[PDB]
Amino acid sequence: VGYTPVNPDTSPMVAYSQYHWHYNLPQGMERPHSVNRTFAAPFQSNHSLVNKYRGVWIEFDMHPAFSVALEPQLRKLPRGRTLPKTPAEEVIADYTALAPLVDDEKTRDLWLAKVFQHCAFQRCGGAMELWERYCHQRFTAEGATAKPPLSLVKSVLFYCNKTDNSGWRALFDRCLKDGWNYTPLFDTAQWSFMLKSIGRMGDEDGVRAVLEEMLDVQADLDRVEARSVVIALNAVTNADVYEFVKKYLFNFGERKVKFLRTTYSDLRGHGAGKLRIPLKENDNMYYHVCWHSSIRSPRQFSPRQLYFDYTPSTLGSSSHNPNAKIDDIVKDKIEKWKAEGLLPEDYVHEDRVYDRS
Amino acid sequence: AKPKKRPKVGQGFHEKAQKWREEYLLDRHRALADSLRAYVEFSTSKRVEPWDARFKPFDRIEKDGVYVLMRYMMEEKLQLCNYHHRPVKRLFCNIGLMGPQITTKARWKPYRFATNPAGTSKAERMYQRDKTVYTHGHN
Amino acid sequence: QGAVATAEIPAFFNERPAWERPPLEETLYVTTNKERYDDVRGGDIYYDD
Amino acid sequence: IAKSAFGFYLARRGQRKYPFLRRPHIKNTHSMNPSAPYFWSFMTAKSQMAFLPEENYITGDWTGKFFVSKRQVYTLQHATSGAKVRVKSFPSIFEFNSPSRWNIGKEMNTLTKPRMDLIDEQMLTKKQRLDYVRAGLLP
Amino acid sequence: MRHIGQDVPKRHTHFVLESRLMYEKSFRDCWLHSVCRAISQLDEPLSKTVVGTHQKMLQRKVTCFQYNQYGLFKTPYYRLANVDRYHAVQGVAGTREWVPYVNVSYWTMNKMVRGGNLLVHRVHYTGWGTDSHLKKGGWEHRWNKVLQRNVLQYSRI
RNA sequence: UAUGCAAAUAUAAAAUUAUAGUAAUUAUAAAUUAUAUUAUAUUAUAUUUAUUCAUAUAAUUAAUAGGAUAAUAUUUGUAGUUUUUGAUACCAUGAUAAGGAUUAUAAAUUGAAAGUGUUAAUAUCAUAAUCAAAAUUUAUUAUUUAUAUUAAAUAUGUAUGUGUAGAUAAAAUAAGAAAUUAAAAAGGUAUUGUUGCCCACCAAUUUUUAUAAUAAAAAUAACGUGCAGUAAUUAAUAUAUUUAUAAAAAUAUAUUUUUUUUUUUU
Ligand SMILES: O=c1ccn([C@@H]2O[C@H](COP(=O)(O)OP(=O)(O)OP(=O)(O)O)[C@@H](O)[C@H]2O)c(=O)[nH]1
Ligand SMILES: [Mg+2]
Repeated sequence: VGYTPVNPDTSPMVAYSQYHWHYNLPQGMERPHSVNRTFAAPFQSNHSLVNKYRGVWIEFDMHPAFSVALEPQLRKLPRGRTLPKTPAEEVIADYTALAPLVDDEKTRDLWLAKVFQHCAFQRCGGAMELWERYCHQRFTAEGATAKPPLSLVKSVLFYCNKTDNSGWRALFDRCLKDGWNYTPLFDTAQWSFMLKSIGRMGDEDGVRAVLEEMLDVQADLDRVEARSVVIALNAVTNADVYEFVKKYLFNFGERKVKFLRTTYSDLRGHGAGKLRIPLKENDNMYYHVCWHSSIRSPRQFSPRQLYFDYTPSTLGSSSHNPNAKIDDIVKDKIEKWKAEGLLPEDYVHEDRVYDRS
Repeated sequence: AKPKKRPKVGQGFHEKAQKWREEYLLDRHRALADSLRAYVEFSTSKRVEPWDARFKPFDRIEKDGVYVLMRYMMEEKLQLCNYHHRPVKRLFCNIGLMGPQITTKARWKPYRFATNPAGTSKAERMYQRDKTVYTHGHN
Repeated sequence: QGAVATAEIPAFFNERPAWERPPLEETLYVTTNKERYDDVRGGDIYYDD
Repeated sequence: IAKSAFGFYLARRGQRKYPFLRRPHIKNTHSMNPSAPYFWSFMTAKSQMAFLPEENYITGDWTGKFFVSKRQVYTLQHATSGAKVRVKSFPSIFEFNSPSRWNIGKEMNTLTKPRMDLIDEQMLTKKQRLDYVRAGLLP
Repeated sequence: MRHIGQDVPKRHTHFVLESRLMYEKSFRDCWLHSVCRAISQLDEPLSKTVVGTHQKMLQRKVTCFQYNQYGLFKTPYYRLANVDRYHAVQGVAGTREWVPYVNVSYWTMNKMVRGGNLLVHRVHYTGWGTDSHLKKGGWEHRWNKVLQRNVLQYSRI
């Protein structure tokens, strides 16, 4: 007894009462429990995977002879998780001076993909001339029939997303299902980079197209980073695409939408310095994201806030109200009778009591 | 409820306590100097013989027994040690020729009886010592 | 008889034998175990309909 | 009757016996006990090689201490500098306005008398004054 | 604060948390303080490498560092007051108003044993219980047997 | 301390009180309640030891948040001020202790339930809390006595005075102790039950008989003086005398609704 509670595991009186097992009775397991086998939860970690690559991979794989031959040139190009800091113009010049020499389309494509990756890492926007020089004539032009390698197209997309180039649509439309059909092979990192770049560029239709394609191709919305989604959804202003975003926001999980709201709030508030480019003010999208998170999250109970202004019925609180209207009930009954037809329709009713106010 | 401040120490007590403490410290300085002087003088001054002349080893006449050994072998160092009980016992241990006879059979006068001066001839001397000297019972 | 302990038996140890049970008791009858709103004063606080 | 916050919270429980050297509230009433031969080995660090306690030094970027700690050992600079030295004691504080060279190397708690012999005649009540007179402490 | 909407029935229960925090600070500082104290007052030479001035200067510097260590847990364990975690009643270890195994005061122990809140067995009040070591030598014998079981049992490497 | 002056309980009766008008019945009974062993007999009690007893300090109690060898969330770095009010420096219901006097030898334990600071409903300025180095005046506490005396957390400088007044503490259990001892009766007027009923006086209001400077009687929860009665503190009852702040008290005589103690010609 008292304010301090009694722990039943330590208290022997509870453990030896008639509602538990007495020590004289045999001690043995009763009703063995299997919780982890009947329904096993997937491993969802609050902390992000520390050993994750956290970047776009280019799947660099060429013939060993060509690789060792180009090794002096390839030392400057990025390796696996190793990024040399050579100037981008040096590797661009090396490629534009040595590509005609080596006779292998696949090797040239892989080398150009590595060049694009390096210049994207350095955020050097001058490399699109390489694409126009080499790939544009045969891979995408007036109905080009060639099939570009996945490594090259992924590298080009990464470069255009990093440089916020406006030429990404001409390649993405080819990468839809009716063309090259390289959408299912795009990594979630690639999708996040695309979404962040389009959100920064402020394209209204690009975000809608990318989100619809991701849903169609089963991209992992949960593993897509929250900041990229927030930036992509900040740029929508048109009513139609806004309605599309409203109806599409239900695809994300509850935890995902909660952390989307958290990231949006912190970024447009205190975390405005986290982004290199400040985010534009979109109060409509901010409010809708907050409202959607509130809808999806479980609703708690706050009775005082809910019923602060609650007032009881006139008849219920007549005894406790000194100045309350009681003839209103008779007026309502008269109106109900007139509607029913028992009383004459639209009969003149005079006030039954004085007005005390 | 509504607590109020209540004085605890006298209004003028603090300064009086301070000056009393200062005067007590000065008096303690004087007494410390006096006690150091008295302790050094007591340590240097010769004390009475710390051995009982009524027990088996120290019973022979002064012309025989251990007294001959004391007078002809270790007499010189007794004056230098001023007949204090600890040095005389240590010298008796180190001189040999007695073995364990200084502890297994010999006895010595009590701690407050062995600290009397060279010539006392009275039992009540230990209570005649100065009392204001804080030498911890060392005359 | 009075109880001397309490165990969480999975309820299929002591079932009603089939021949004294309504037919299959699942599709024909829908049973919901709710709680009385009146003062129980002793009895089944959670009763099924 | 000592007046403190812990007086109400805790209880004396009579003249209860505590483990040796483990009384809860230490009150070194014997710090000022004088002993000339044991001057350097009473209420002081046992080894002469030990450094002075941390309380004798300033560690951080201080702004000022109202009084120094009792364990701080008096040094020559305390008297030579002619600065202000204070030690917290009942009732309020004791200030070293009489710098002397005879207290160098001794702790300030040893120098200061904890149980002051002076008795305040002001805050004493009628019954308490009668009790003190009966005990002989007051005329 | 200031007894506005207090949740715990007793304000003094927070002193238990404060005592736990001071114990954690002791856990942090028990090695550094001990090492500094050992180095500072070691008169003998440490080794061939450090002797004479190279040792005395090092001792002075490490003592200066120890003094500069702000917030070091100097206080010993026996001078830290023990306060019950159930009713915030103070008891001093070594007396009968504190039990070592349960870390609760005499009053709390009596209340818990008189009710059902702690599985204990009753023995004679004027005996040595049922333990063989207590019957053999008593408190000191069982204390030494605990030491023997802990440390002296092992042939240390 | 009977000679005179003096009808008087041994009962022909109609609810209490009152002059035969005052108030609304009045009395009484039973049960129970702490005062009285008796002398062989359910136990011999009777010896040893001890007594200069003291300690408390420097203020903030009202959230959850997971990391290597896991198929991928920057959730790296999780960001919405402000409408409540008691265990706090009183008070703020309950609950554990100490306190040996009659169920005993026997295959056995010499510690109790009648309650001890902290604990679970009464609120309405309450920041009183150790993390060292600290301030006897307060009932409830076995200290070392005369050969050798201060080294590690800092640890007691005071009181030698014919084993010495009064007062007082402990033990009949692995220790050593042995003939006079427990074992009757005996009471409520109280029911709110002795911290009780009740008594007059004092004090205050008022009623009835009365008109005569009258007298008498009756009702009333708190005052004042007391303690008269209630086995009730030198018993009570009746009549007579006497004293007077008041209940009453003391005497003379007669009674016990006073509770009681054994002698059939020594
Ligand atoms: O999920 C996160 C968290 C933080 N950041 C931080 O953003 C900083 C740059 O700010 P931005 O992230 O706005 O720039 P960006 O679009 O050029 O970034 P990338 O796609 O190239 O990464 C970077 O230095 C990084 O630490 C992210 O880029 N992403
Ligand atoms: Mg009477």
